[PDB]
Amino acid sequence: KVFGRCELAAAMKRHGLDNYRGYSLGNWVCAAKFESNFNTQATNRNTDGSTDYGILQINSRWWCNDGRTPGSRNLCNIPCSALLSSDITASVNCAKKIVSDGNGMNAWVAWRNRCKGTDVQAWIRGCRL
Ligand SMILES: [Cl-]
Ligand SMILES: [Cl-]
Ligand code: NA
Repeated sequence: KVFGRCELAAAMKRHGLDNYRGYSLGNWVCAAKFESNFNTQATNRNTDGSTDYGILQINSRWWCNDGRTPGSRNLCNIPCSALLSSDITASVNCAKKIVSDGNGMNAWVAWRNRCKGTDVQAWIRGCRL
């Protein structure tokens, strides 16, 4: 599923991402944009053999099981395929655990390089929330 900007913002807000751990809604929409282009089915392979999954490109190295990343952990206790659903519930709940592990949204490289220190409020501007 390819979300619309405002559509994703509303879904994220309904799942309690607005101001979660101090990160306003604009940060999450911005990260989703540059990680997956609002596409829930987005997958990308890393050099070490792990794969990033879904709207927020969650890594199989630590957070989900795809059965092909040897020596990896499953800290969100889910199959990686569940992160590709049109329902972002699984991706949101896992991201909450990720953003709480001490490093904040810095875990998302695209957020750190393209969202951090910008006007992220512009990503939810005009949206009915
Ligand atoms: Cl991640
Ligand atoms: Cl980047
Ligand atoms: Na894993």
